[PDB]
Amino acid sequence: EVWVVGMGIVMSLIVLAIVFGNVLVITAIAKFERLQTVTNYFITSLACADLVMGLAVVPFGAAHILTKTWTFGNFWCEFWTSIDVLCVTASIETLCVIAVDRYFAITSPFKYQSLLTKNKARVIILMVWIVSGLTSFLPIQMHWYRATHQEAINCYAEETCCDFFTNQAYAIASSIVSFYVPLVIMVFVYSRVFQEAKRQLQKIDKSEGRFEHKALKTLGIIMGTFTLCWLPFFIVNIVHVIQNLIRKEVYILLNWIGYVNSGFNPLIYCRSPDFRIAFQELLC
Ligand SMILES: CN[C@@H]1CCc2c(ccc(O)c2O)[C@H]1O
Repeated sequence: EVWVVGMGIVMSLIVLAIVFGNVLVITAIAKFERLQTVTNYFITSLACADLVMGLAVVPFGAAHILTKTWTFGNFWCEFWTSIDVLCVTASIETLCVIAVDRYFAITSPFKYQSLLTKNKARVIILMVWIVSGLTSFLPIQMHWYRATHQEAINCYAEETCCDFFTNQAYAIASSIVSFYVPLVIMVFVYSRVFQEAKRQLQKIDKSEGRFEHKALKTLGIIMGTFTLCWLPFFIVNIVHVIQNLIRKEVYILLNWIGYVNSGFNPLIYCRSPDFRIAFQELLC
């Protein structure tokens, strides 16, 4: 039987990867004064969200999957669900804020210096987490998301069962707040940035005539590891409520595909040469 020892190894490796990467990024930004920049506060917020997710959400879900029972109390089921939703929405919204910051950096270069002051770059982060917590903790803990049918009531009345059942309203509102609004903004921002880059290369070629792969590669790496990781989940999240069409195993698998996005963020964003120097100093 390889379906007990085997899936544990993969889950443990995911936990180790997430924890190691996020801890390294956080300590590199904290220890070195050169890396302290307005752009790097969004990165440290994202790293904090990913580290919390890797420490809390993944291990208990892994234990639940491997054991098929919930030994802990009934309070901890709702606490764990609330933490899961909070971390996911905070991470995605920080990803949106980073793209908006880059839009403001390239599109308007003269007014960028005054706009993103270090003092005003903290209110944005404090608002992101508050908005994340107003949709994660408050609706779940007040018991406003609860479903109404025999399976849901039986699940809620048992102390060893912890499965996600939700209404139509909460599912739709949660998906809209967490995914689609932060997606349209990123699409618009990155399209405009690509346009500006193309114009710049056109000017260079027209000027130094005698003597778009990079932009496409960078935008593909940024926007193909996010849509592919999170888009499949937020469609079944609506479908399984509108209509038996979606089975539970597919839902759980598509949920767990979106968790590994936390382990890839340091590769995508913490790739500058200064980060490489800082990582070299810390480890070796
Ligand atoms: C238990 N897993 C949850 C279920 C629903 C949900 C998640 C993440 C973000 C949301 O906006 C959600 O509505 C998932 O992490």
